[PDB]
Amino acid sequence: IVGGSDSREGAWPWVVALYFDDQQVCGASLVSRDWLVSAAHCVYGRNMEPSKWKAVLGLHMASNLTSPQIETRLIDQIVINPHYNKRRKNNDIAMMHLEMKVNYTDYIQPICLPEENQVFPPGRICSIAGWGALIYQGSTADVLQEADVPLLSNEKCQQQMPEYNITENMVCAGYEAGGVDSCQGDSGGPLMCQENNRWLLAGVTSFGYQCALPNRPGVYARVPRFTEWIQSFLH
Amino acid sequence: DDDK
Amino acid sequence: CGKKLVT
Ligand SMILES: [Zn+2]
Ligand SMILES: [Zn+2]
Repeated sequence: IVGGSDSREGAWPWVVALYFDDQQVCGASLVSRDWLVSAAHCVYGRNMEPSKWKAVLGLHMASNLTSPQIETRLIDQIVINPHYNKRRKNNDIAMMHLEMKVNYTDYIQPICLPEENQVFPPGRICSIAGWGALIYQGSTADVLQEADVPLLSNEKCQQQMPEYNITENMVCAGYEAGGVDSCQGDSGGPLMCQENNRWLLAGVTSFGYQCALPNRPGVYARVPRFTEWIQSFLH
Repeated sequence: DDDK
Repeated sequence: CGKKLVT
């Protein structure tokens, strides 16, 4: 997360860290006691041996796994979205099952899933969170980073991202002048919008031209467009 | 790549 | 669901 600030313990109880061979590489969001929604390019080409993935919940400081509110789970199964296209960076989303259930605490909670036709209009301010790079090609964070970003219209995003095909399964966010954006190491992490006291999973950090650059919004997988596929796994 |  | 629980 670039241009963000250090979040405190419990701020985002649904945000989870993912480790591949004990190496933190992506974020994901808890949506039940058993499943996590993350990005497909996180597990692409390394999804056949699921126990090689670790999900760390209730985490705060990446340099501190000793906190008593943390819980670790091995990944039982990884279900990449059937239409993921690495070349097109389209449908960058994936389900991950925790071998063992987690126990909901004040530091571990599921994020609400948006309605299928939940509208996220431009100007709408939302939040991104992750332990990724603090600047492009820079070092990742320790304290979980958080940031607020305004959503764009796909029309406007396609505009600033001519080198890509902004599909209806994507949603973008970011400032015209740049400064705040999701970066490497944040993929799989959420893009959340509070809808009346409740936080909804709007997007899934997917891709974008570098990070925090002006008129170069971060692209996310538009969750409302996958809300049914996701809820089918629920249990 | 550009992927995050 | 979607609620922060820390003061
Ligand atoms: Zn439908
Ligand atoms: Zn289950």
